[PDB]
Parts: sequence; C-alpha cells; structure tokens
Amino acid sequence: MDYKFWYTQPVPKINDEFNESVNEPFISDNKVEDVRKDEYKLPPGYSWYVCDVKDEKDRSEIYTLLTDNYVEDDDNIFRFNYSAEFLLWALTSPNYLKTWHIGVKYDASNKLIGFISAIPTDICIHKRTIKMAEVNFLCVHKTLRSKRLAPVLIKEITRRINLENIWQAIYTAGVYLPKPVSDARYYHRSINVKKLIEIGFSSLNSRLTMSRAIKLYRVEDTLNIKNMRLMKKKDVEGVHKLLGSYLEQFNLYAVFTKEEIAHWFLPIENVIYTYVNEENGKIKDMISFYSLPSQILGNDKYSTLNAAYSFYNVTTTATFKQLMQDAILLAKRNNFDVFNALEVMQNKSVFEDLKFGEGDGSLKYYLYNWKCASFAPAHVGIVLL
Ligand SMILES: CCCCCCCCCCCCCC(=O)CSCCNC(=O)CCNC(=O)[C@H](O)C(C)(C)COP(=O)(O)OP(=O)(O)OC[C@H]1O[C@@H](n2cnc3c(N)ncnc32)[C@H](O)[C@@H]1OP(=O)(O)O
Ligand SMILES: Cc1c(C(=O)NCc2cccc3ccccc23)oc2cccc(OC3CCNCC3)c12
Ligand SMILES: [Cl-]
Ligand SMILES: [Mg+2]
Repeated sequence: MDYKFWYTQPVPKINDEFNESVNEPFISDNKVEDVRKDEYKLPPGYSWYVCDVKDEKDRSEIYTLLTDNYVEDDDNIFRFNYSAEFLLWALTSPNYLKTWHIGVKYDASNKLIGFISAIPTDICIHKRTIKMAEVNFLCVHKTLRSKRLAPVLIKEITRRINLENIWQAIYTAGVYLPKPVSDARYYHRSINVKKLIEIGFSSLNSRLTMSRAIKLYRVEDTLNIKNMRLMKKKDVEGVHKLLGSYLEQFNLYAVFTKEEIAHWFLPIENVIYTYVNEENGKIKDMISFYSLPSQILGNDKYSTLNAAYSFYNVTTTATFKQLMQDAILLAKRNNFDVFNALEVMQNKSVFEDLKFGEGDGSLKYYLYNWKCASFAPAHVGIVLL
C-alpha cells in the first residue's frame, strides 16, 4: 500500500503519532478566495451531475446506483440497500447544500455511474468544535472500478466544501486508509435466528441445534422501561438536553442544534426509530436505531435482510444493559431480523450479556485536515449512517 493519492492529502502518514497536546489542522489560514473555481476534469465521455435528492426521479437514480454497486460483506453475500426514503433523510439535514450531492454520468447512456455526498455538521474533537463536512455514499459503478475515479470525486467534493469556508471533514470506512482517529468493531444481535441461519448470516453446531439457537435468542415481549414510546415533536427540547449532555463526555461527537435533533430523531417509518421515556415533563431515557436493509444476493426465499443499526441511546433511570435490552425488543417489534451496533460509547459493555456476536471486521473513523491523538472507540460519540 503506497497510498499514492492519500499521501498528497492533508491526513496523517501511516506512521504519524500525535500527543494529546496536538489538536489542530494540518493546513490552517486557508482562503476561500483561493479555492479552484473550475470543476475537476473527468475522463472523456463522463460528466458531473448535480443531484436533486428532493426530486423523486434523481433520488431514484442514486438509489439504483447504490442498490447495485454499494458496500458488500466480505463473502459478497449481502449488499447494503439504503432505501430512497432513507437517502432523502440522510442528505437533507439542516442547512444541507444540494451542490455537495454530486453524481457522475456516462454521457452516452445518460446513466449515473458515480456518486459522493456530504452534509454540514459541527464536530467536537478533543473538546474543540469545528464546522465539518460529513462525507458518505461514495460509490463507483462495479464496471468502472480501479480507474482512479474515486480520487476525482473526493477532490471535487473537497473543492465544493472549501467554497463554503469549511476545511475539515469526518468520514468512516471499512478499509484502512491514512490514518484512523479510532477503529470500532461491529457486533450483531440475532432476532430472527432461523432466517439468519438460512441466508448464511449465522451458523449452528451440534452443541447449538436450531431449537436451542431460537431459545437462546428469544426475548420477553415486555419493556424494562414501561413508558418508552415513539418520539414526538414535543420531545425535541428534552432529547436535545438529554443527548447533548451525554455526548459532552466523548472525544469525538456532533454538537446538535435543536433543529438537528428534530431532523435526526423524529421518527420516519422504515427509516429512523426514536423512543423516549418522559417522567415529569422531562425526557430521562432515549433509544434510537435506523433501518439499513441488505439485499441478499441470489437467494430464492428471501430477498432482504431487515437490519436495525443502533444510533444514540441514553439512560438515566435504568441500566445501560436494561436500556439496550429494550432497544433489541423495540427493533423486534418493528419486524427487524437483527440488531447491529459498534463498540462506541457504552455499547461494548452490554454485548456479552445481551447475546451479541462479534462480526468480521471494523469500521475506521477518520478526519480530513486534522492532526490529533487517536483513541479507543469507547471514546467515540458519533455514529454515521
Ligand atoms: C474539507 C473537505 C474534505 C472532504 C473529503 C474528505 C475525504 C472523503 C473520502 C471518501 C470517504 C467516503 C466515505 C463513505 O462513503 C463510506 S465507506 C463506503 C465507500 N463505498 C463503497 O465501499 C462502495 C463499494 N466500492 C466502491 O464503490 C469503490 O470501490 C470506491 C468508490 C469506494 C473506490 O473506487 P475504486 O474504483 O475502488 O478505486 P479508484 O477509483 O481506483 O481509487 C483508488 C483510491 O481510492 C482510495 N479509496 C478506496 N476506497 C476508499 C474509501 N472508501 N474512502 C476513501 N478512499 C478510498 C484508495 O485507497 C485509492 O487511493 P490510494 O491510491 O491513495 O490508496
Ligand atoms: C459498515 C458496517 C458493517 C459491515 O461492513 N459488516 C459486514 C456485513 C455483514 C452483513 C451484511 C453486510 C452487508 C453489507 C456490508 C457488510 C455486511 O457492519 C456495521 C455495523 C454497524 C455500523 C456499520 O457502519 C455504519 C453503517 C454503514 N455505513 C457506514 C457506517 C457497519
Ligand atoms: Cl489534482
Ligand atoms: Mg474507478
């Protein structure tokens, strides 16, 4: 790995190590006036396209590109299948820029073959809050891989973000790149045991027969926190206080405004689920998970694995274990087959007791143009989609 593209960028070399006394840009005093006003050049026959995710047909284009070409597991058994509705949610948060939703079309067919996106958010890293872009959904058509199109998309979005006087970004990826600020393994909790076996997600042994596996993962249909209920607009102030106060302990987290709390947490069916426990007009506990199904490649019986992904969870009237037990139950009540989580915040503390299994790799967290100490993933307090 020579990282010929990445070593041109303001990111740590593979062997850079910085102390906690270092928490600053690689390149400071940047000037918006000096940013290139020209679009990056694409190979002949391809063109930039600005996607309007609020237009159903453009959003469908992006949906099709990612359905066919996005992230797969290591066995190329499953492929993420973010819904069109979910995309609309993920990309139109407060003060989003349409111009940071960038496609690349093949001119001869008029088809989208590449995409990259960002949204703006304030990010607190080691107690310093910085306006950043949160980058996601980088995708190149499977037919056009290893042609160095991804550096083009990354340089063009970096240009458009710099035009807004933003000079840092946050992103995650399963591949190792220079250089993670933190690295968090994923774990899963089986809900529909038998389906997870049948599609090859989970396995059995002579010691764990099918019926024993179903008994091992069986959950009581009663909440530990009885009044946990879907979040409503009235709860926005309360969730802003409860989650805001909790997040301040972490080395890395988004600093949400009230408008951001309403966007990111008010529930949308098949997209985002937030439940709250109100006691005396105060929000005292919250659970939230989002829907990210995967397409099950070449399966006769099942086309989709319906997966809930843990988002932000806070308790002050129960244990974390009790709260996360209730999160699994609420995911089961909404028809999910499995509950997935990263070893961030307090999550790893409940994985053993709650019957989570360890997955097959890790999600690396990264900053662009930021020099700082790295840290264990329990100190991460942000989850990207
Ligand atoms: C101030 C603002 C700053 C804004 C921007 C911040 C930075 C945002 C950065 C993006 C954050 C995205 C976050 C995100 O979306 C979440 S991670 C999910 C990324 N998407 C997928 O994995 C979908 C399936 N794969 C693909 O579509 C292609 O394999 C992709 C497009 C990933 C790469 O296409 P390709 O046809 O396989 O490859 P080439 O075009 O020939 O390019 C090779 C170069 O790409 C470097 N590469 C490979 N994968 C990367 C990845 N996941 N991040 C960053 N860099 C990655 C690679 O190391 C090499 O550089 P190097 O030669 O130095 O080693
Ligand atoms: C990327 C990821 C993985 C992950 O890659 N797990 C392997 C895996 C198993 C089964 C089906 C799969 C389908 C597509 C890709 C991977 C699959 O596991 C997570 C568990 C929690 C959060 C995650 O990453 C978030 C959500 C997805 N986009 C980037 C940030 C991840
Ligand atoms: Cl260049
Ligand atoms: Mg390429």
